[PDB]
Amino acid sequence: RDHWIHVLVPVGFVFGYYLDRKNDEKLAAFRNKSLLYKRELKPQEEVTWK
Amino acid sequence: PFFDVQKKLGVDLDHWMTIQSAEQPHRIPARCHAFEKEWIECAHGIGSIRAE
Amino acid sequence: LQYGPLAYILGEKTTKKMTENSKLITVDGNICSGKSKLAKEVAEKLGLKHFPEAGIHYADSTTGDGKPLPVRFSGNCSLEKFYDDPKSNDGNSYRLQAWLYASRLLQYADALEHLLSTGQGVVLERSIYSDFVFLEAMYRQGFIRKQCVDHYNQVKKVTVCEYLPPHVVIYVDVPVSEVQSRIQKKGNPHEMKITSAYLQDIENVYKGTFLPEMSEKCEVLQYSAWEAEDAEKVVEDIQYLKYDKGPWLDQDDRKLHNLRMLVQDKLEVLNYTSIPVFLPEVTIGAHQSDRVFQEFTELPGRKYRAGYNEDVGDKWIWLK
Amino acid sequence: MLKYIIPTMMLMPLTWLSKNSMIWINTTLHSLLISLTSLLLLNQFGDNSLNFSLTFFSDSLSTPLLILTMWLLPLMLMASQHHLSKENLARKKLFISMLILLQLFLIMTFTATELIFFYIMFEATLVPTLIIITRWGNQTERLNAGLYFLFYTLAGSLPLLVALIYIQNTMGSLNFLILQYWVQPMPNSWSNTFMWLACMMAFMVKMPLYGLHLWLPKAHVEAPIAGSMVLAAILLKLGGYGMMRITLLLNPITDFMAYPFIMLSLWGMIMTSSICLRQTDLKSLIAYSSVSHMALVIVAILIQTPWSYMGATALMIAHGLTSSMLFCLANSNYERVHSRTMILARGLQTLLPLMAAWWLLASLTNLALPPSINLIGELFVVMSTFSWSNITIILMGLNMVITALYSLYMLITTQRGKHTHHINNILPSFTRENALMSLHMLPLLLLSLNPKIILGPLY
Amino acid sequence: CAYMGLTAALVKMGQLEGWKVFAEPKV
Amino acid sequence: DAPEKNYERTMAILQIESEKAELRLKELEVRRLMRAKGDGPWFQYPTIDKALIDHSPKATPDN
Amino acid sequence: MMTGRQARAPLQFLPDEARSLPPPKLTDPRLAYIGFLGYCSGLIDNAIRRRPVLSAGLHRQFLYITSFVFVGYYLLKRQDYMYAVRDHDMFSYIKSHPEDFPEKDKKTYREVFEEFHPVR
Amino acid sequence: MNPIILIIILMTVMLGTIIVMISTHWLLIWIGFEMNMLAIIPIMMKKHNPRATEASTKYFLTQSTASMLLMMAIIINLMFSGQWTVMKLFNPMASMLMTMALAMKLGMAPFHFWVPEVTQGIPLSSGLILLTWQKLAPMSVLYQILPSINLDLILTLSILSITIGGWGGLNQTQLRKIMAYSSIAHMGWMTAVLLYNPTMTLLNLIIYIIMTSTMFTLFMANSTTTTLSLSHTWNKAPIMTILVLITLLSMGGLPPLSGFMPKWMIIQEMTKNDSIILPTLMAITALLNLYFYMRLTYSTALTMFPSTNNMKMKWQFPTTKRMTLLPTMTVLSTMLLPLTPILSILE
Amino acid sequence: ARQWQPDVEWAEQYGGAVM
Ligand SMILES: CCCCCCCCCCCCCCCCCC(=O)OC[C@H](COP(=O)([O-])OC[C@H](O)COP(=O)([O-])OC[C@H](COC(=O)CCCCCCCCCCCCCCCCC)OC(=O)CCCCCCCCCCCCCCCCC)OC(=O)CCCCCCCCCCCCCCCCC
Ligand SMILES: CCCCCCCCCCCCCCCCCC(=O)OC[C@H](COP(=O)(O)OCCN)OC(=O)CCCCCCCCCCCCCCCCC
Ligand SMILES: C=C(C)[C@H]1Cc2c(ccc3c2O[C@H]2COc4cc(OC)c(OC)cc4[C@@H]2C3=O)O1
Ligand SMILES: Nc1ncnc2c1ncn2[C@@H]1O[C@H](COP(=O)(O)O)[C@@H](O)[C@H]1O
Repeated sequence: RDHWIHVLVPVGFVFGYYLDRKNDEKLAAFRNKSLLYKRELKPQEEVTWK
Repeated sequence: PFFDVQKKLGVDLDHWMTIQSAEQPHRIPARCHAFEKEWIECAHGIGSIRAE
Repeated sequence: LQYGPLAYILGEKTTKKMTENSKLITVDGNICSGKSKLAKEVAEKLGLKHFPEAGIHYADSTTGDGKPLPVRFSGNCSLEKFYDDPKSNDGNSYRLQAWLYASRLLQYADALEHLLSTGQGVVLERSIYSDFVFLEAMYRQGFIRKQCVDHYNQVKKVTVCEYLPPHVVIYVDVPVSEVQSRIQKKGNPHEMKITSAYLQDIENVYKGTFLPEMSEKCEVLQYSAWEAEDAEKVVEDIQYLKYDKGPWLDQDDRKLHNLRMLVQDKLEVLNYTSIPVFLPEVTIGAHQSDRVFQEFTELPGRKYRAGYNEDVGDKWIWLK
Repeated sequence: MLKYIIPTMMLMPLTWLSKNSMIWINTTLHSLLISLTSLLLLNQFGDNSLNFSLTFFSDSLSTPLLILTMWLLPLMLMASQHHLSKENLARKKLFISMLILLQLFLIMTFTATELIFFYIMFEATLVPTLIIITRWGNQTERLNAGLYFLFYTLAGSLPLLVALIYIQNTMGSLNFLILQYWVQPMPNSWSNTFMWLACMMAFMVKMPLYGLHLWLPKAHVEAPIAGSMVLAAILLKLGGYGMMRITLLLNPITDFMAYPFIMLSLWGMIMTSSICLRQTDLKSLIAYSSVSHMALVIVAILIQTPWSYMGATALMIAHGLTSSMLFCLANSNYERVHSRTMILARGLQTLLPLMAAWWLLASLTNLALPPSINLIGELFVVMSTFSWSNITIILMGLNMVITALYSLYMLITTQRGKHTHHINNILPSFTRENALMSLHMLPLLLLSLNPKIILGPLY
Repeated sequence: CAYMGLTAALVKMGQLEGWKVFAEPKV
Repeated sequence: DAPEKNYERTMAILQIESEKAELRLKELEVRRLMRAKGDGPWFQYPTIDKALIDHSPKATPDN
Repeated sequence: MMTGRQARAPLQFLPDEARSLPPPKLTDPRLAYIGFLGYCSGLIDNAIRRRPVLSAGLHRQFLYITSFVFVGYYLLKRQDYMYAVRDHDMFSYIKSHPEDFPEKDKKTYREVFEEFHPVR
Repeated sequence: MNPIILIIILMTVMLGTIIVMISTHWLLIWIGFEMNMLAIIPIMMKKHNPRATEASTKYFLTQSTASMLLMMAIIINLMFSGQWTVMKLFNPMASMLMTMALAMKLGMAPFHFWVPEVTQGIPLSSGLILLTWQKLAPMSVLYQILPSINLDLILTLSILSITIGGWGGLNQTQLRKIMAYSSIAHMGWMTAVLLYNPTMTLLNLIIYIIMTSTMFTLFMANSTTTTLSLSHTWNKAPIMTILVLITLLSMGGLPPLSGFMPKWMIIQEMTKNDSIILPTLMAITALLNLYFYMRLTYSTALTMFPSTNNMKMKWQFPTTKRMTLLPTMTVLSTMLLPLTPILSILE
Repeated sequence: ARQWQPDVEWAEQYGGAVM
């Protein structure tokens, strides 16, 4: 690409955002297990959040 | 650090002059062979804190 | 490195190449002694490598493309402006003298490196043992201050002890009348401004200090001008010398190995040329030092290490 | 927070692989994109803070300081690019790298979940700032400031380090989230008194405190413009942020340990404001104004009411923007007259009318003209300190006279009167300089419309 | 007048609250 | 992020950090008791190996 | 502290029981930081010998990154092993001494009296 | 010196350190120290000048007195225990004499009075060997006798070393003496945490060896032995001033550098043991050595200097000196703090 | 107008034996 330097920070954003989602799965020990938002799962659904 | 090379390689570099109860030439006992043997067999494996 | 301690371990000794022809022969004389051909004549009778006399740009001739760098990069000093105004305001006298002494130290390191690495003897012109013969002849003329002489003696004390004196010193007797005659017949308008007391002080520090101290650590051969016209008698005197003075006799492989490790490290040779003594004749300010360094980086072939410059046509740098 | 740290780090290959004429444009563009990205931190809640991971979190205290930090980098790149034009390209990239590294340290200083990671990043911010101030400060004469930095290290950050390791051994954690629920009352004892001084004096020097402000009209003077911008805008506010975190653990001993230092600030803002009436150096005048405004933040944190924390964080954001703009105006005259003397170049409204409009607006925000958030922070701190003691309004209001007095004097001396005759290099305003003044002032004016995003976690 | 008095106060409060300077190793 | 996501992520963070803080205090207490008593696998400073003793009949009987 | 533990089988960098522990992934952020230290080492190596820093010796920078990742992988395995041994000894010591770690009774805040200190 | 003989003598230095590290009998400990001293004496006399002969004589006398005190300690151990195991001692008099003798071998105060002189008289590579490799063997013996070490003696020696290493380097313009007082201060930092946690002692030893090796390798790469010759480095190689900057900032203990790593952990291991005043004043004294480091890099490394014209000759030649492990050691001496829990591999 | 740097007077304070 002739403008390959203008994608260092934006891909560096998205990858960073990617890792944030990657950490959320490591903090899902109380997904649908709190005393405030516990509920039965709707049909065609495996998790309450991702 | 005590890098225990002698036990890792299984060689006897200087364990022999270490105590009086070890194998001496011509089976010569030390004067306190029995006492040192008793104290070594007491303090073996229990650590120095429990040994004191 | 190409040469190092591993080569000394693996068998590269320098007494394996130390023949009778391995002589460091130094030819010395006044400003127009005409010895410039005589040294070359020795280099066509003994089979030795002639080194010309180190000017301002000898370091430029050793590095890069060999071409002389501009005077703001190399030297920052002028011989001809010294000939015009020897008592100048900008301090060109001792700055030129110190640059020439560092050039001679680099040339003498080159001479010992070539001698110890090839076994071929080297003929020099006015080596590091005969540079102060200008300096005191400047200082007897009041061209420089006393602090310049003290700075020069400190630099010489920390640099000349590390080396070996030459095997032979060849001195040429050309008096001040014949020097001035050859100056007027030469045709350089800057060189025709050289005075008589300066040349006489050059000759007095020759005949009274340089040769009476080199007549112990080596063997002097003092010729007049017309008998130095014949190279054959000079070479005949050289080839029948019984070398028995000086520290060349107690040179084993270890001492010459340490000397060869010294002379091949050019920054270690030039280590104490710029000693931390802030003398105004040689002190460059911080902003001018930064400016000339950033301009020397922009010179082609000088930005990186020598095998690492795409502008001059170095290939395969990514695999180096 | 890792969607902000990684673009800030990707500004390093962006600044070292950029073409030589493009390194300001690229870093300014991508740092403005990071500052636009920085608004995703406004996902705050009325009960819970925004808790990203085990390492990073953001309540409504850290979020506006993060947005101001990520906004300050493009402005510093604009402000510092003129006087680095004759600089070496590699040294210019080293300057930009130290700015990027300072932003990198700050944006994970404010989000530090645990307090010793806060300490590491907090004392990590000093090193690129030190190198920026002493390598690009245009003159360095620091014979008295070396001993003062030794005093900062002795009386400040090292007792904080020993105190935080002590809390790590006692409580078992230094997570601020855990310390919200495992906080024990810190009773009256001499051990707890030295504990309070260890937890507070580092942040007291960082604010700065009156009597401890000796570094700040030196370090602001001997610095480049980007260094003065980041000192006034962010690096003072680390002390206030750290006080608002560490005063959770210091209850209830704070309720009688605050009384000396409150006096040191309540009288101190009377003095330093008065000091601004006798300043020959304009940059020193803005420095003593920064001391005179951070004294109120010290008082508002030490009295620990809700209105005082709301006013203190609003005053921190507002004073960051305002004093950064004041240093940029001081530089926009220093780049022309080549001297910081405030009586040298006078009558500049005759020559630069739009720049004098920017001087007028920055002065009116400096003297807390309502409804600006300078006044909102000032006013809420004054209300809370009236609830603390009804006499302090005098020491508030008298300050609010003198704060007006040097604000317009700085306007009247530099911009009004007769122009200086022998100065003829006064160029018209470059579009860069006016853009810098507008990117300071227009966010500061837009925050008057919606101030609720800069009033902290207990709005 | 300053450092000697502050040090003597520190030694007094080390007597009071039990501050150990050559503390015995426990963990 | 949803308030559910932030809320439950906060609860998981708090579980991990409370477990780590309790484990740090237990680590301190375990090291204190093992240094005091010497009956654990830590602070086992060595003594003499009793396999070095010569149990042969010696030159004299009384030993 | 734990020197009586690794004295029965001395001079073992990774013991046999260390193979019961999960090894670090190759995308371990600690190991990625070690590879970044290798890249910094390659850049400093080209800087101190006046080479083009980002250009010269790409094979050399590749061996710097490779060698630091290679050493750091086993260093992280030993690190994880020693913290696992620390927790194993801790838990086995608590289990073998129930008298020293009493289950202290958990009181809710309805019985706990805390002194209220008003901010006024 | 013949390079084969140099290899043999350096292998004998290493062999003496190994014999001290691996042996179970006190006589072999003493033999390893004798071998180490006898082998290191020619490394100091490599250049054959009277300063190296003075330095080697002073080093010989200090290490010989220390070796005789070590053998007297071993002999009193034999009186009161009838055996020879390198373990805890069985008499407080043997404990005091062996702590004194190892303090003389390390150069800790009040026996510090040879370390600035000897390091000044010997070359930079032999000073590197003295300040890094010669610390390994007595720290090993102190690591193995710590059940018998008197706490008051080791803490008195430690804080005396830290104060004297702090207030001795404020006056110094010679780089080798700055490194020597830094050595004395770091040995105080290693031995004060010895009876609390010896793993942090090993951590401080390894981080110190890395930073000291970085500093002496930069000194050999620039051929600078004084402050003022170090100031003339930016006009020759600008990166070397950056590296001595970051490494001297690391040796004083700045965060977030790696040399902040040990001593912070040391404070972290001294407040567990309820010692608050001692690591406090200990790091107060470390602020003084950090403070003259910041004078010695602010006043005389950052802001660029008057140079000399002969330096413009030295622009035309690159460094052919073998800068062995210098980028690796410079990265490790600065950027290692994010890997601070690596210390568990030293347990 | 430019940046200050050490002169000879500043530099000679670090050239003696002791500081
Ligand atoms: C989110 C959307 C929001 C939309 C609404 C906008 C909200 C506020 C935005 C910012 C407002 C100020 C903008 C202009 C000032 C800065 C530039 C300047 O000096 O230009 C002079 C220049 C006119 O002068 P010139 O003759 O051409 O050349 C200059 C002269 O040589 C020399 O100059 P000069 O001496 O002849 O004249 C200077 C004069 C000097 O006049 C003064 O100094 C008098 C001002 C103080 C006393 C009067 C106001 C007291 C407070 C009451 C009013 C506020 C509350 C009202 C609400 C109801 C009651 C509570 O200043 C003015 O006339 C400025 C008028 C506005 C002043 C606002 C208050 C500033 C005082 C300090 C802070 C006070 C508290 C905070 C106020 C916050 C308001 C929201 O203006 C322009 O060329 C306009 C440029 C474009 C302006 C765009 C504004 C919006 C920017 C935001 C962008 C993002 C959102 C998108 C919205 C876009 C809308 C188009
Ligand atoms: C628990 C403990 C177990 C054991 C752990 C391991 C401990 C490691 C301690 C390392 C001590 C290294 C001492 C120095 C190296 C030994 C040999 C030597 O001196 O080599 C230098 C050599 C001398 O050559 P020469 O010709 O005399 O130089 C004069 C200049 N014309 O050549 C030169 O002068 C060339 C210039 C560069 C030399 C750099 C040498 C760096 C060596 C240190 C590497 C870092 C330490 C290892 C990693 C950490 C280990 C703790
Ligand atoms: C001469 C030496 C050894 C040191 C001391 C010193 C410098 C360089 C720069 C400065 C300095 O003194 C400090 C004093 O106090 C602060 C406090 C600061 O923050 C707390 C702060 O932040 C940038 C800056 C400053 C001074 C500052 O600019 O080198
Ligand atoms: N102080 C000095 N005065 C004049 N010439 C000098 C001085 N120092 C060195 N030289 C050199 O000596 C040369 C004279 O030798 P020649 O080659 O015989 O002309 C001059 O051309 C200079 O290059």
